[PDB]
Amino acid sequence: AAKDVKFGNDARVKMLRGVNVLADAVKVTLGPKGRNVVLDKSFGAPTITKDGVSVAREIELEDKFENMGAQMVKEVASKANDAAGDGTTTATVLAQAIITEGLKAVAAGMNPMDLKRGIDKAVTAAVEELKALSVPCSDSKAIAQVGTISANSDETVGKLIAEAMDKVGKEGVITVEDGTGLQDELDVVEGMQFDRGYLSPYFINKPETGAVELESPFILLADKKISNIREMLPVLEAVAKAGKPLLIIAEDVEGEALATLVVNTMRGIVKVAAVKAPGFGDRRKAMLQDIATLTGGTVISEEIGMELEKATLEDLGQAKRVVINKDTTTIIDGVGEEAAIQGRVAQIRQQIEEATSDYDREKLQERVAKLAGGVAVIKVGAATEVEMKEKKARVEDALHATRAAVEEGVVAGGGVALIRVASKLADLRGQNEDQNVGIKVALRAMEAPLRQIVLNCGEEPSVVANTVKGGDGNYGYNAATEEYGNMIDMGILDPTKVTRSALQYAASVAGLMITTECMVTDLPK
Amino acid sequence: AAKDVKFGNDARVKMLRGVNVLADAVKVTLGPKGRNVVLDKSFGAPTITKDGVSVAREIELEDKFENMGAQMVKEVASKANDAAGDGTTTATVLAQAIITEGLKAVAAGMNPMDLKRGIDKAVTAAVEELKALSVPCSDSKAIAQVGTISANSDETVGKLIAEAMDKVGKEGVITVEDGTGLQDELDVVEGMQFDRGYLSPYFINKPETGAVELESPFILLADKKISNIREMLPVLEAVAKAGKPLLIIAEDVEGEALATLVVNTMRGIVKVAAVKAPGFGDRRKAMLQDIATLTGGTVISEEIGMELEKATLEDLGQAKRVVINKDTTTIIDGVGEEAAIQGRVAQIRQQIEEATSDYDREKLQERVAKLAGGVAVIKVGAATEVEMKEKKARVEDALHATRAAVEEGVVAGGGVALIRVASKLADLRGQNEDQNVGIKVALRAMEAPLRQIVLNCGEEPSVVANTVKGGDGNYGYNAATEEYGNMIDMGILDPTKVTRSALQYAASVAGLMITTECMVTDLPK
Amino acid sequence: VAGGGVALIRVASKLADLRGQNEDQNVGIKVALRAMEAPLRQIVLNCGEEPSVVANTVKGGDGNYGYNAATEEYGNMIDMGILDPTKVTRSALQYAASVAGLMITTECMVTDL
Amino acid sequence: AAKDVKFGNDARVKMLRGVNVLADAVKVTLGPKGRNVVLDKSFGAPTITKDGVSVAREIELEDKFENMGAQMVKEVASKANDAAGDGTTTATVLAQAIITEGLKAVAAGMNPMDLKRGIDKAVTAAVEELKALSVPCSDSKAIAQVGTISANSDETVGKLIAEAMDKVGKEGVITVEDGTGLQDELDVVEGMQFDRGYLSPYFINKPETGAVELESPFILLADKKISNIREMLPVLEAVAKAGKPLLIIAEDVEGEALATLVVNTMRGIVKVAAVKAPGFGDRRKAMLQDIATLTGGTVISEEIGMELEKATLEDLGQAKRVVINKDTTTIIDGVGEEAAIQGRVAQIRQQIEEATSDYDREKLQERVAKLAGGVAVIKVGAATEVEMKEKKARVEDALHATRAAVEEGVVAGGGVALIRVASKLADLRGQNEDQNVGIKVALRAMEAPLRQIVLNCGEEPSVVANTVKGGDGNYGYNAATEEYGNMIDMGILDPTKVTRSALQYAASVAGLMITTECMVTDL
Ligand SMILES: Nc1ncnc2c1ncn2[C@@H]1O[C@H](COP(=O)(O)OP(=O)(O)O)[C@@H](O)[C@H]1O
Ligand SMILES: Nc1ncnc2c1ncn2[C@@H]1O[C@H](COP(=O)(O)OP(=O)(O)O)[C@@H](O)[C@H]1O
Ligand SMILES: Nc1ncnc2c1ncn2[C@@H]1O[C@H](COP(=O)(O)OP(=O)(O)O)[C@@H](O)[C@H]1O
Ligand SMILES: Nc1ncnc2c1ncn2[C@@H]1O[C@H](COP(=O)(O)OP(=O)(O)O)[C@@H](O)[C@H]1O
Ligand code: BEF
Ligand SMILES: [K+]
Ligand SMILES: [K+]
Ligand SMILES: [K+]
Ligand SMILES: [Mg+2]
Ligand SMILES: [Mg+2]
Ligand SMILES: [Mg+2]
Repeated sequence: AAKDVKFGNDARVKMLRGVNVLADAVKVTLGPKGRNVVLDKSFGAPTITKDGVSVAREIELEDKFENMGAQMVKEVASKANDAAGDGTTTATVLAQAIITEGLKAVAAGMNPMDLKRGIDKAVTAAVEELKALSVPCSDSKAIAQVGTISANSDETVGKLIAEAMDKVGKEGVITVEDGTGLQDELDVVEGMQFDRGYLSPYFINKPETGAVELESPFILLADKKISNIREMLPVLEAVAKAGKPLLIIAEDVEGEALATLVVNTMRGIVKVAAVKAPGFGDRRKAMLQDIATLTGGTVISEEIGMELEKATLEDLGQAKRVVINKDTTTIIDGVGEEAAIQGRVAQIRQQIEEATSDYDREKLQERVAKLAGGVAVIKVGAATEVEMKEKKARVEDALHATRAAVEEGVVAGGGVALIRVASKLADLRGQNEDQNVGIKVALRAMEAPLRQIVLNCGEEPSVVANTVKGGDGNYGYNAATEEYGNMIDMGILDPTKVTRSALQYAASVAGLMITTECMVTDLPK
Repeated sequence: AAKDVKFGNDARVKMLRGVNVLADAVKVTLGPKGRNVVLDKSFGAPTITKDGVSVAREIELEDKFENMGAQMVKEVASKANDAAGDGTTTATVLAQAIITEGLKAVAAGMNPMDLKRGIDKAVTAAVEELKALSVPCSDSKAIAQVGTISANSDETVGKLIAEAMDKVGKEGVITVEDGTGLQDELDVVEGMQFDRGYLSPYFINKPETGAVELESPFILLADKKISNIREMLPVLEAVAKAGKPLLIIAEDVEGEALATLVVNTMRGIVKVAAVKAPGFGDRRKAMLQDIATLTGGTVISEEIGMELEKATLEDLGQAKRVVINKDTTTIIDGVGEEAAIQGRVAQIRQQIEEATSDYDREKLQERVAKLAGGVAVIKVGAATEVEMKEKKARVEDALHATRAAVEEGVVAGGGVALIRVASKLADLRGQNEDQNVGIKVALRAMEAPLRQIVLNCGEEPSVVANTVKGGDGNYGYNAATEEYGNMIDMGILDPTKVTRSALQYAASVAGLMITTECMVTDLPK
Repeated sequence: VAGGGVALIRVASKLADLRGQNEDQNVGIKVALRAMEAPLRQIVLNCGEEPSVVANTVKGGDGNYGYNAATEEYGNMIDMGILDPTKVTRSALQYAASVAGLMITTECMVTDL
Repeated sequence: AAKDVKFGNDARVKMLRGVNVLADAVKVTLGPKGRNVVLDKSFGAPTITKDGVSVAREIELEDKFENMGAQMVKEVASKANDAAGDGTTTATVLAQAIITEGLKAVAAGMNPMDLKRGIDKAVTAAVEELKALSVPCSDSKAIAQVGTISANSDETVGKLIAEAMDKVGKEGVITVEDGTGLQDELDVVEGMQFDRGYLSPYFINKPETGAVELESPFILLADKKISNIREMLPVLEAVAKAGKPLLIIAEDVEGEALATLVVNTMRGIVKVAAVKAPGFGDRRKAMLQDIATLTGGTVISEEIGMELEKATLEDLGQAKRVVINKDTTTIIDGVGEEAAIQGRVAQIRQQIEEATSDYDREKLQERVAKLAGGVAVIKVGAATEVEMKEKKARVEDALHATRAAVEEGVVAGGGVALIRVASKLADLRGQNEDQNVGIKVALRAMEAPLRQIVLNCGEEPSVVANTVKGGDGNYGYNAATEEYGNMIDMGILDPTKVTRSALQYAASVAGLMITTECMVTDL
């Protein structure tokens, strides 16, 4: 297909226009006074969303060159959506700032390669500076505060997240489901998580998060390897007959053939997914049998004389709801044998003392933890479907932010941390003046998140930024009450991880695009 | 497909215009002098309707941005209907009012999020105040008044419903059926209600409520679980030879596969529905045995030595009509034998004494209620087809409205309640000036229902409002006669639930819409 | 008065607490007060200095403290003598207001084709 | 009339485009081996012309906004050519080179004011370097060469100018008139010169040259600060009988009465001008009397006892022609008591020995030179009237350029100077990146002229330019010969004023455009 080709500043200006369109879409949402975007999910009702990644995904433009600019920047938001969710809007604002300042410096005739190189140097230093700046976040009050802030200053979500994490243990898995009614509810149920996920992306389902989930799924518990569809046909047959979803757990699968089988058979009949078996060897079988009682199944295994040709609708376990991603699976709640589940808990913990050898004790204490910890499930209460989805997305941000906080600690929120590290890096220099100007471009872009936060308030961004820069330590601006003070005392906390991630990804994508000299795209016909 | 993007006031005006188009369509219908709307239908005869849900669900606009506004405000209306089945128009009017006044306040530069927050605070206070204001409804005459006022001041319909519930009891199930002719008819028949809906939306029949209903169905009576459609092929053959639908009552249905395959193989040759067995465990068996006798069928179980393929057309129960919704199935009647009904009544009635223990007597009294009580059925007599549907809609509204008035009592109708509660909340305040202005926006909207009702009269809305405002308690305006007086003496009684429902959903949706800066929609091509 | 629109921004900052009988009047008051800053910020913008920073510094510094666009230095407006006759400021303001009110209330315009 | 109005980049792009069309038209012609430009004349065959002033003059574009861009540079270029006799297209080329990069930088988003400052900064430095580089044009050889360059390598013109300045001195006054048909000639006459202009502007000549000049001027000389100007009425009546102008040289003049009468009643049949005499006191007296004798008249005052009420047409002086402008007066040729004028010249030479005050020693040593052969009159000739006017115009241009040269010395031509100073300033830097680009824009443009000169030759501009920069001093590329060498030894030498003026005006326009925020034009 014939290509259009543009060069130099004619290309770069079109790229920057498209970047701006995307950034303007996303950035309005930033901070406590940022306000929602309506996305026409034209298959249904439009969705109100404040999540910057959800906005970015939809944005894509008619002009092929402006579209190319947009589609590059969307990467930063998507990557930032990984690495614990929160930080997508700040990542996009940073990206825009670096691009804009970089392209000005390129118009001044600087070597864009050296500008990129300088940007990368500054950013690496900033990461280390944040690393040192970070303060551990252990107390429940800090956790709660982080939850509220990521919840868009919603105190209730902070309370629930803190109580849930403190009830299930810092490591326990928490999941969020649509509201049974107007009130949010917290409760705990006998589930477990394990570190294996779906074996093909074609299993991806409704959520854009790269996840698949199943309601009332059957649960296969295979010790065999799936060398070909000849192993699976009896199992698929039984499940298809049962007309209810299936989770395949197997030691190995030639996933390409399975995907072809999925396209042919599972066009519109039954939802099915496959995952790698847990652990290995004895650990594998232990988890397999653990799931079997948790689900009410049996261990399909040739050592028991059972075979996939023999697997009945009851050797297949069952689950009430299951959520799976490309790397991890969680049973939200099993059918299970309650009394037998708890009895096994006692038995496995007993094996901790028998198997006193360090790593067998380790494997046993892992078992009791993944079993007895259960799962806490937050119910997101809201009167309306629109409010349902909106509140749910904010609760999800809270969980991911809180996970990150307990991982990597916290830093002054409101954009203060970035400006602080920026101020500490003022002495940094590169090999040559091009790199030096690149470093300054990066250090200047770091102001952007604060300036945008205040601008959403409709305050004078430069005034506030100047004041904050004139302060020291956690001195910052409270955008929700227009009071300067110690962000920590106000509890305006950001997880170090999210701020780090946003900066790194923005820097990488931004530095690359600055290097563009030419674009080739389909001719607009 | 390329997205259009709009920002700030350019988006909000488009949103508000769409909202106005929908609201103006719907609001005409409000109150006793409110007009009918004529809805185009592809099939043929346009449907005259007064139901605000019916109108809202068709409104859909060509310009993508006003379309987004309309598809959103449609949700409040349908949520209102689902929550209580009545009060859709008042919900919409409120919603539109809130949106209009909120967007005004946003144009004053107030923070949209604080406006939303303020509105929700006012609405929480107003809901609790309505609850305190509410008065229980128990007297048959009050019940009738509610029905008439819901029926568009149709004395006859409210009288009928009052007699019906006083006969069948307030908790028995009442159903509305197409008239035999000009006379309305009420009769009692040995119908049955059990709390299991359609297991798959594939069953959804033609009616716009999205329900599956079958004329003269056979009633499958399998307490055994199915395994796949393969079980039913010879039965489905016999049913095709009869040429009538079949209700598949089964303990479990492979609906994901089985329903799909039933649809694909039948393609309308035979209508088939699948429903869960009533209750669980022994309940399923004893209850299913009961319904068999009432329908004159046999339980397909080893207790009879019967199997799914073995069921003759005569083993299958026979009903004149069966109605299935998303959560409830009711057998309108069974052929059975009235002598057999009485004999069963005696045997189980006696057996109550043998099983007097708390929860056993509970289930047994459930069983007599759901057996002796019978089904009340209202035949909506109307001279012509369009009048048929229009009147049946009104009677359905009356039944929902009346069944809600016994739940939560009644309040001063005609919009008095809202005004009254609004006036009492005048002293409510928020954390800041923006929330204060949001509270005032909410309280001001509360008037809107009365004003619209008055305007439909062509009377002077502000004058009526000020007079009602100046009055106290149930003092109100009688739109049907243009007399001020004690609304309760007149009986213009609104169920508290509808009012509460309308307000909450109105506020919930409207609150989000204030906070919009940006819209993303497919580019108009 | 202190020239360079200092006078206007000064009085505007002093009246910030003013408000009227209803939200509509309040918006009207806020619109008027925002305008009074406009001249200064313009003057600055022409210089290509940061209008917001200058404005905030002037609002901070009491009385005749202001920005001299000829010299790019803050100081006492009077001492340098960038000083407007009060009449000029007053007149400008009132007349400006007049037009504003006039066009707000107008409903109909008539012209040749 | 309803006007198109547009702002910001909408303005920038249109001017840039318009400026570009101009420059590309002109620049090709820059230097001696310029490219031809076929200028259509509707009458007939087009004028193939290598002369860029003519091209530029003739370029006028159809889009109103684009026309702005062209006319701006034209005007500013023209002014450059007025400040000094050369540099129309050089100022143009520079203009383009600055503007283009400036507007690009502005479009990218740098602060327009900061670029302005940075350009201004680099320009000021370059002017200082030019001043240092200048060498005086002391030698008639240099003078001759100067004329050549300003004459498009017309050796003859340079010869004529140099001959004139030898006859009258560098500070003497040369003048040019239509001559003896085929043959050009030079001769000298007893004119006069002094650095005083008109006391009121309304005297301006019929043409818009801004001077006033008078044919057969009568001359009145009085050491009086006349106020009521009552006594002059008989003089006006006598002069109106003669029908010829009168010049009044005074201590002060009541212009609010003379100029009034000169505007109203003297509807063209007579013209008058009024000027201060130079110096003061006994200097002014001696100046007045000597100018009178040259003009064949007498000093007139009540102290003389014979006044404007009595002064005959012969008490007043006379001249064949006189020129007056806002800053200077020159009597072309007094009628004079020629024999008594030389006698007085000798007497004034004696008076050099009679003075003792140095301000009067000055008055004498100047006026003796200013009297002795005070004016030379170039006569232009050609085989046709069209060549006649062509050659006359070029002569005048060369004259002006030569004047500038002796004022401010000369520099290595061919853009050697510019490139030289540009290389010297490469270390300059500004306050911030915006000003830095401004400097780099300015410094890059100074190269442009040279490169253009070379590129018209169709040599490789960059090799040449780099060789020049790698050389030292006046080393440069002689485009008429492709030889490298010392520019001055070739005498391919620009007057410094040309270079300075060209540059500064270039920068000036560039600045205006960079800060141009809005433009208003008819539809
Ligand atoms: N009350 C507050 N005052 C100042 N800044 C805040 C406040 N609440 C949140 N923020 C800041 O706004 C950002 C959080 O808003 P959010 O829309 O979640 O951005 P992101 O999507 O990038 O996480 C963080 O930079 C946080 O520091
Ligand atoms: N006779 C009456 N006088 C005043 N108001 C009335 C009268 N009858 C009904 N109304 C009011 O009209 C509204 C019901 O109109 P309806 O079309 O059913 O709207 P909705 O669909 O919201 O119930 C209620 O507020 C009710 O109180
Ligand atoms: N040197 C200066 N620095 C700052 N402001 C100045 C200076 N000189 C004049 N002004 C201000 O410029 C404004 C008027 O600008 P001007 O272009 O003259 O418009 P106007 O013709 O309406 O006065 C006045 O407020 C005056 O005080
Ligand atoms: N023989 C030559 N070699 C190189 N440069 C020359 C030569 N003759 C003239 N120049 C240069 O040409 C430039 C002037 O070109 P010209 O066409 O006269 O433009 P303008 O008259 O508009 O200034 C001057 O820089 C001058 O030194
Ligand atoms: F970037 Be966010 F907090 F969704
Ligand atoms: K956001
Ligand atoms: K209605
Ligand atoms: K030339
Ligand atoms: Mg967040
Ligand atoms: Mg109703
Ligand atoms: Mg020349």
